[PDB]
Amino acid sequence: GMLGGVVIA
Amino acid sequence: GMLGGVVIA
Amino acid sequence: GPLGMLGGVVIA
Amino acid sequence: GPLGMLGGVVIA
Amino acid sequence: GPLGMLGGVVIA
Amino acid sequence: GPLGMLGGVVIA
Amino acid sequence: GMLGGVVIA
Amino acid sequence: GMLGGVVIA
Amino acid sequence: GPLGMLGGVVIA
Amino acid sequence: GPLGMLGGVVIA
Amino acid sequence: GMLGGVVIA
Amino acid sequence: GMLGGVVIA
Amino acid sequence: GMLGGVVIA
Amino acid sequence: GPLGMLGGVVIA
Amino acid sequence: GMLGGVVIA
Amino acid sequence: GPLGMLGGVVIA
Amino acid sequence: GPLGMLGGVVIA
Amino acid sequence: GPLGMLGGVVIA
Amino acid sequence: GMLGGVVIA
Amino acid sequence: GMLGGVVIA
Amino acid sequence: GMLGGVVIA
Amino acid sequence: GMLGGVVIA
Amino acid sequence: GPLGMLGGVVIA
Amino acid sequence: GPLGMLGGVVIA
Amino acid sequence: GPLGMLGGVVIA
Amino acid sequence: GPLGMLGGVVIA
Amino acid sequence: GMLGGVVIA
Amino acid sequence: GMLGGVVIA
Amino acid sequence: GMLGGVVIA
Amino acid sequence: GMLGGVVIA
Amino acid sequence: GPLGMLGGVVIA
Amino acid sequence: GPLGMLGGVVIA
Amino acid sequence: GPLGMLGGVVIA
Amino acid sequence: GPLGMLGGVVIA
Amino acid sequence: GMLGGVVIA
Amino acid sequence: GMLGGVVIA
Amino acid sequence: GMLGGVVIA
Amino acid sequence: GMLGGVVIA
Amino acid sequence: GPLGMLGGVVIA
Amino acid sequence: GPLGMLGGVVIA
Amino acid sequence: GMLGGVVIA
Amino acid sequence: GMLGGVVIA
Amino acid sequence: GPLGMLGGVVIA
Amino acid sequence: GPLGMLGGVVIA
Amino acid sequence: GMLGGVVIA
Amino acid sequence: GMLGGVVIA
Amino acid sequence: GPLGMLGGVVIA
Amino acid sequence: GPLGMLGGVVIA
Amino acid sequence: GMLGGVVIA
Amino acid sequence: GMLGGVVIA
Amino acid sequence: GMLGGVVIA
Amino acid sequence: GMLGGVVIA
Repeated sequence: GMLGGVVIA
Repeated sequence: GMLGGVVIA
Repeated sequence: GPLGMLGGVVIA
Repeated sequence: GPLGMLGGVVIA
Repeated sequence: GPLGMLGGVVIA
Repeated sequence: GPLGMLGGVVIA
Repeated sequence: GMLGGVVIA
Repeated sequence: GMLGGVVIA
Repeated sequence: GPLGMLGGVVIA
Repeated sequence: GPLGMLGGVVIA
Repeated sequence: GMLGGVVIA
Repeated sequence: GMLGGVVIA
Repeated sequence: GMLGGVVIA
Repeated sequence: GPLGMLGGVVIA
Repeated sequence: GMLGGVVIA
Repeated sequence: GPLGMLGGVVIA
Repeated sequence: GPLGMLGGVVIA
Repeated sequence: GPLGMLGGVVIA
Repeated sequence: GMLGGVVIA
Repeated sequence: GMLGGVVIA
Repeated sequence: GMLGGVVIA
Repeated sequence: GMLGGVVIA
Repeated sequence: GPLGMLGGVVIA
Repeated sequence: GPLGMLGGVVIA
Repeated sequence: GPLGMLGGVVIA
Repeated sequence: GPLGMLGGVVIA
Repeated sequence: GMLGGVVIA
Repeated sequence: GMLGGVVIA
Repeated sequence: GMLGGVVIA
Repeated sequence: GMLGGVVIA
Repeated sequence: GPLGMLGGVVIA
Repeated sequence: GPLGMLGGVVIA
Repeated sequence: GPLGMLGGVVIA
Repeated sequence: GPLGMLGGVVIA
Repeated sequence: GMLGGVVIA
Repeated sequence: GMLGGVVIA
Repeated sequence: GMLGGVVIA
Repeated sequence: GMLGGVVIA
Repeated sequence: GPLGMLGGVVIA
Repeated sequence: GPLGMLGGVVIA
Repeated sequence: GMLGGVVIA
Repeated sequence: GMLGGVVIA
Repeated sequence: GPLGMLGGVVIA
Repeated sequence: GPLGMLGGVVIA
Repeated sequence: GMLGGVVIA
Repeated sequence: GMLGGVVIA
Repeated sequence: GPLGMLGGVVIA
Repeated sequence: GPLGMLGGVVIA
Repeated sequence: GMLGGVVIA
Repeated sequence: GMLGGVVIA
Repeated sequence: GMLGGVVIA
Repeated sequence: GMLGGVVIA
């Protein structure tokens, strides 16, 4: 649907 | 659908 | 220094 | 110094 | 043994 | 033995 | 399938 | 399939 | 984002 | 983004 | 004597 | 004596 | 509809 | 100095 | 619809 | 100095 | 918006 | 918007 | 005599 | 005599 | 619909 | 629809 | 000095 | 000095 | 509007 | 609007 | 001596 | 001596 | 109906 | 109807 | 000097 | 000097 | 309207 | 309207 | 000596 | 000596 | 009816 | 009816 | 001199 | 001299 | 007779 | 007779 | 008899 | 009799 | 000498 | 000498 | 990956 | 990858 | 051996 | 041996 | 004496 | 004496 964002550190 | 962005560090 | 991370923004 | 990261912005 | 490093994976 | 590192996985 | 730090098949 | 830091087939 | 303020450091 | 302010550093 | 720094915000 | 720096924001 | 604005920092 | 943030204004 | 503006920093 | 951010204004 | 007043700073 | 006033700084 | 500054408003 | 500055408004 | 004015500061 | 004015500063 | 703000006047 | 802001006047 | 009166300022 | 009166400023 | 100012209204 | 100013209204 | 005047100061 | 004047100062 | 403000007069 | 403001006069 | 009278001012 | 009178000012 | 002023109405 | 002013109405 | 005069001052 | 005069000053 | 104000006179 | 203000006179 | 705001006879 | 704002006879 | 008016007298 | 008016007299 | 409203010598 | 509104010598 | 910070080491 | 920070090392 | 902020062996 | 902020062996 | 290192972060 | 190193970050 809608995905804001992904942060993998 | 819609993906804002991805940050992989 | 300061470390900032933002994945993404969806404006719909 | 300061480290900033932003993936992307979608304006729809 | 082997030394393998993977930062990350995002699958769309 | 092997040394493997995975930062993360997000599956969409 | 399989995923992880170390995956021995 | 398979994924990870080290993948031994 | 993060906001960091440091005055100074004296290494004597 | 991140905002870092450092006055100064004296290494004596 | 010794002064590291001054920040005026 | 010694002064590192001054920031005027 | 109507959106004024967006500030991202 | 002073920091001011306004997102937006809608006058319908 | 109507969007005023977007600031990205 | 002073920092001011405004996203947008809509006058319908 | 924000209103800031500083008279002065003497670093002696 | 933001309004900032600083008189002066003396670094002596 | 050391005076930093004066603001008159 | 050291005067940083004067603001008149 | 009567609006005098708007001040944004 | 009557609007006098808008000031943005 | 003096600071004055008036939004608006509707004389109907 | 003096600062004055008026949005608008509607004389209907 | 606002009315502000200041006679004078002496910085000796 | 706003009315501001200042006689004078002396910086000796 | 020293006089700042005079407002006569 | 020293006089800043005079406003006569 | 009737209105003499308006002063906006 | 009737309006004498408006002064915007 | 003297300050006089009068809105208006309606002579019907 | 003197300051006089009059909106208006309606002589009906 | 308002009536104002001032004789004189001596600044010495 | 408003009536204002001032005789004189001596700045010495 | 010193006379500020005189008002005779 | 010094006379500011005179107002005779 | 009758109105003699009006003085606005 | 009748109105003599009006003085606006 | 004298300061006289007469509004009006109605003689029917 | 005298300051006289007469609005008006109605003689029917 | 005499009629006025100020009547000096 | 006499009629006015100031009537001096 | 006579009609005399004196507003005032100041003797310095 | 006579009608005399004197507004005022100042003697310095 | 003599002064006043009415002075009759 | 003599002064006033009416002075009759 | 890992975030490692080492100040220093003195080997004497 | 890893983020490593080493200040310094003194070997004597 | 090994030395560092991050030491992966 | 090994030394560091992060030591993975 | 001896100082190994300093990290400002 | 001796100083190894400094990191300003």
